[PDB]
Amino acid sequence: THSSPTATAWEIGLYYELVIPKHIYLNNWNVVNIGHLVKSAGQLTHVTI
Amino acid sequence: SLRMQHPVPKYVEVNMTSIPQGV
Amino acid sequence: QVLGPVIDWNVTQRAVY
Ligand SMILES: *[C@@H]1O[C@H](CO)[C@@H](O[C@@H]2O[C@H](CO)[C@@H](O)[C@H](O)[C@H]2NC(C)=O)[C@H](O)[C@H]1NC(C)=O
Ligand SMILES: *[C@@H]1O[C@H](CO)[C@@H](O[C@@H]2O[C@H](CO)[C@@H](O)[C@H](O)[C@H]2NC(C)=O)[C@H](O)[C@H]1NC(C)=O
Repeated sequence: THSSPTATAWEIGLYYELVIPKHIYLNNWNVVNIGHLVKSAGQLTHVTI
Repeated sequence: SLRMQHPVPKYVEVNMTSIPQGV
Repeated sequence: QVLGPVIDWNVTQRAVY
C-alpha cells in the first residue's frame, strides 16, 4: 500500500474455514474380513459376510 | 560294523482360538 | 433341494487327534 526507501506498508486477506464437531471418537479399531473355506461337490470355495 | 539312528519322542505346545463371524 | 452345510467359526468342534 506504500513504498518509500525508509517506509513500507502491506495488507493481507486471509480466509479461514473452521469445522465445528458434532461428535469425536477416540478408541477405534479397523475391520479385517477373513471368511471361511467350504468344499462342495468337488469345488473349494471361499465364503465371506 | 553297523551304525543306526533310533527315533526318540518329543513335542511342541500349540494353542488355537476362534474368530466369531470371521472378523 | 437338499439342506446344505452349516458354519459357526468354532475351532474346538473341528479338532483332530
Ligand atoms: C513346551 O511344551 C511342551 C509340552 O509338550 C513341554 O514338554 C515337556 O517337557 C518336559 C521337560 O521340561 C518333559 O518332562 C515333559 O514330559 C514334556 N511334556 C509333555 C511331552 O507333555 C516343553 O518343555 C515346553 N517347552 C518349553 C521351551 O517351554
Ligand atoms: C464349540 O465346540 C465345542 C465342542 O463341540 C463345544 O463344547 C462342548 O459343549 C458341550 C455342551 O454343549 C459339552 O457337553 C462338551 O463337553 C463340550 N466339549 C468340549 C471339548 O469343551 C462348544 O459348546 C461349542 N460352542 C461354543 C460357542 O464354544
